[PDB]
Amino acid sequence: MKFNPFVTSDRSKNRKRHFNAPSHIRRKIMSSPLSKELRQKYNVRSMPIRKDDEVQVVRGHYKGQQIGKVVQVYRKKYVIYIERVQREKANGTTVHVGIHPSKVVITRLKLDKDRKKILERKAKSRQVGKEKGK
Amino acid sequence: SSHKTFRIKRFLAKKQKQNRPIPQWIWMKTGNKIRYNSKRRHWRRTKLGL
Amino acid sequence: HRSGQGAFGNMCRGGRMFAPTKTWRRWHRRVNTTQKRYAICSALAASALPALVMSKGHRIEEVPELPLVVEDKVEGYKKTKEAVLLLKKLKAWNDIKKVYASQRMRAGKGKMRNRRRIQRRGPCVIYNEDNGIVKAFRNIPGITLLN
Amino acid sequence: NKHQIKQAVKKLYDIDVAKVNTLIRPDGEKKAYVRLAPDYDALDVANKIGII
Amino acid sequence: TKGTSSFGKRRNKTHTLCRRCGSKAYHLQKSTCGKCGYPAKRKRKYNWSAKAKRRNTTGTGRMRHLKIVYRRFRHGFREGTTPKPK
Amino acid sequence: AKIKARDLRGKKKEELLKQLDDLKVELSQLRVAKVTGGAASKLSKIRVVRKSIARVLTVINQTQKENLRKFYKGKKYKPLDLRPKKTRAMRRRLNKHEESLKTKKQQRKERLYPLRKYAVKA
RNA sequence: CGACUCUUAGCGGUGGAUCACUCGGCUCGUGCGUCGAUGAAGAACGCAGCUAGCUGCGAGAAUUAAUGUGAAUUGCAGGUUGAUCAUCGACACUUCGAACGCACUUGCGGCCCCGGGUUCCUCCCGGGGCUACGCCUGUCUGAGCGUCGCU
RNA sequence: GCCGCCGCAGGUGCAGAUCUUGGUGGUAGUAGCAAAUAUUCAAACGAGAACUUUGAAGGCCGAAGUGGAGAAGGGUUCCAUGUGAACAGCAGUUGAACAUGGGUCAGUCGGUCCUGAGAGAUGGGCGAGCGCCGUUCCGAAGGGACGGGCGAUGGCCUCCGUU
RNA sequence: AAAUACCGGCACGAGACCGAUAGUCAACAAGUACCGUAAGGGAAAGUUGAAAAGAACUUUGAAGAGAGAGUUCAAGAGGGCG
RNA sequence: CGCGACCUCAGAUCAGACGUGGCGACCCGCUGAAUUUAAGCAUAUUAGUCAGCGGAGGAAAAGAAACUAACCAGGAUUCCCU
Repeated sequence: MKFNPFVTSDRSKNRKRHFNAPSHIRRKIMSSPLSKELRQKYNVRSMPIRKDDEVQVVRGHYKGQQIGKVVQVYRKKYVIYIERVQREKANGTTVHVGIHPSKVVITRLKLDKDRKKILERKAKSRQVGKEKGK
Repeated sequence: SSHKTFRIKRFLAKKQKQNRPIPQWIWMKTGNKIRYNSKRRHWRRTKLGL
Repeated sequence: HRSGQGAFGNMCRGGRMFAPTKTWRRWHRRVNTTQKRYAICSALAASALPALVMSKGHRIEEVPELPLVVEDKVEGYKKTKEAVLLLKKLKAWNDIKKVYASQRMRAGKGKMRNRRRIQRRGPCVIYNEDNGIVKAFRNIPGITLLN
Repeated sequence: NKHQIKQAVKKLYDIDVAKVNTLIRPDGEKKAYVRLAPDYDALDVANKIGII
Repeated sequence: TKGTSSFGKRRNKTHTLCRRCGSKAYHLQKSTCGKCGYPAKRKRKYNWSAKAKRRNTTGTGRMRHLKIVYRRFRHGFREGTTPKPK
Repeated sequence: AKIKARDLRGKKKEELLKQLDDLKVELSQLRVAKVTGGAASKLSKIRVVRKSIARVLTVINQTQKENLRKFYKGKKYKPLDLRPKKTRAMRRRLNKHEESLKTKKQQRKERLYPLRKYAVKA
């Protein structure tokens, strides 16, 4: 159970905290998992998706083994666009099609100065919590 | 009237500025709702008071 | 639109209901000290006759015995993996396993007022000093602890 | 004012004025007609600023 | 003659814009407002019409000094200081 | 050359106003364009140049109003802009002093009769 | 034979019940308990590249700084030395309104000091600062065949 | 998304109340588009002419006008470029509709500036109270001037505004 | 000072309640469209789909209206569309 | 006639500080109905309630007795049970 009586177990509010939200904490409701050799490496499991991260789809018509690549993150609509994940519209000219990022998996991280800062903080609270209770 | 106050002229000027139809890129957006406008005023039917 | 057009009347569109509801209804009741007392001895003796406990569905056909008792080393278990292994020893896991099945969606408005997933009652456990026993069971559905 | 306006057309394009008539439109802004001097020229200064 | 012939003798106004409530209801000959009594030092309002008061109280308009008292309140009316630099 | 406001602060008081009055002519031609003819590189630029000025007008004041409130820092009377200010009926409250005060008799009654510490036994 | 008249069924019209969904109400509880001459609540007019309404904001006008967040906003075009987003502590807020020079026609004044006609030289066109009632503490100028005083 | 068995709980069963709200019939392609004399022939724009546009005929208003210009009141309806959905009780090429784009310049023509019947502050007085009565009536209600004189400005304190 | 009161305000947590003729007048540009000289009076109005993939090309027509192509699991879901 | 002290009373854009107005759900001070009950109705009832006017606060107001008693005496004020 949630015990703390300043948190709600209420449908209607929860969806109104979700569907009237901001353009900043929408970076980590749209986060997505690392692959099976970036769980083994950094000590980081999920992560916020970004601009030039590489990715597989895993669910829908468009799944399978192709490491494509993200072109844009359309926060206002809870969905990313990916390189060759696209389709042909009624005048010939192809569109993009969007994928929510539960249904995706990262395959190359954009590694900046400030991105490595979320990677090496999350390899402390996983490792104090593991060490303190073992 | 042709003669007027500075004040009343200013009043009738706010209203023209208003009464003219929507620009339709306002219903090309994301989540939008507005079909057209029904606040549009026409001088033979309704009257402004004043 | 609204004009010359029905106003107060349990018949009217808009317009009051018949005998509006009041907070100062009698929401509670009381009982004697010795009928809330009379009715525990009754709920205790019928949870023994073992032909009664079956008819509350429970999954007892393999339970060693009785009204079941245990050494005082169950009061201090904080782990559920100890308390699950423990529930399989005494041969009553099958009642939890009836509880895992029993989980489902409900019928009705119930839903839109957040009483959504419903499910069965299981075994329930009675103890003298909570030394950790609440932590070890409290995640396994269907279990009440009870001092 | 008229008096105010007449120095603002004077002290930014450099140019001396004859007279500055005004009125106020049904949309509600002030529109000043600015006569100019004979030694000065009107199509010529108009190019400098951009209105052609 | 009482009806519709005399409805055609109209070319004049009793009221106009008040300049406080702003409400076309300021009676020229008598010179106070019908809604607020403008010359009067306080307001007009009343306890026999309540749907009258709740067109028009502190929630209604902008609140433009007030909506930032409430916000300024809850830490401890902090004045003068500024947050630590970089 | 984007005007980043950190490095507009140390410079000298006058030198700004030259730079203010070039963003008031690096604008003015953008309301002739829009009116005459086209050009989005003219049209969207408008809304930088607004900001670029309101960046300059703020620095100017910040620092000036600073000058004053350090040119009245110890003084007893001082202008109405530059005083203690939060809430009206908080202004009128009594002072830190006027709520300390002890008369000699209460200084004397609290002297001999302050409150003890003790414990009953069982 | 045929039209028409009535019944029933199939498929179509017309209409928006019923069912299923819900970022909205209703009721109970807890906690704090903050408006104003330093210009409130309320009004009015203004502010977007494309923009009328709700929103948010004031000639610094969908906002400026700073602290935090760390790569958007998006309906189309154009534009990492910190985008966009929350925090709000430094800066700023048209005209009315208890509303304050006099008056409600957006009309007539008085007092000083500043830049221009200047070479204060009044009048002239601009820019700034004071010009409401009531009342308390004390300071200045005074009135009284009120009560006394000494030449 | 839902239902049976044992128990609980209630804003729990419609033909009707000239009952409430919404929708649809017969009557019915029926009543009807009748007040103030009147039209017709040719062309040219067009996918469409009894009605719009030009030209010719015959007519009415008849200067107490179906003529020319204003004040209240309306608030852009003024003017050109288009459109043919809806509206303008047959029709539209038309329109005071719709959509886009223009249009109201003053010392000498008004308001301001003075009073009229009348509206109304202060002194006073009435009042539990917001407030009311009263307007010359129980008020120390004039803040200005040409000169006489003391001592201070400005431009050669010469001569005068300025205290 | 405390033990008391709190259908206005600022934040919060629940419900053997109501579910769009209900529930607040207000689920939506509501104290908004509109009416009254003025005091005041005051509505109606939720739902394509998983995604716009919102039907290129042809053909009759002056135009709305159509015939065939086509997207979708479906148009027997075609922009007031369960 | 002058000079000086007091008392009672003018005027200032004199130096520095205060009041007005708002919201009003709970609190304090005033003023104050009739429908309706009596099977009619005038006293009674509604009710010191509705509407009116005034002043506040985070609570207000009350408050350490010109107090209850009739006892083998309780010992400011508010609040619940009785």
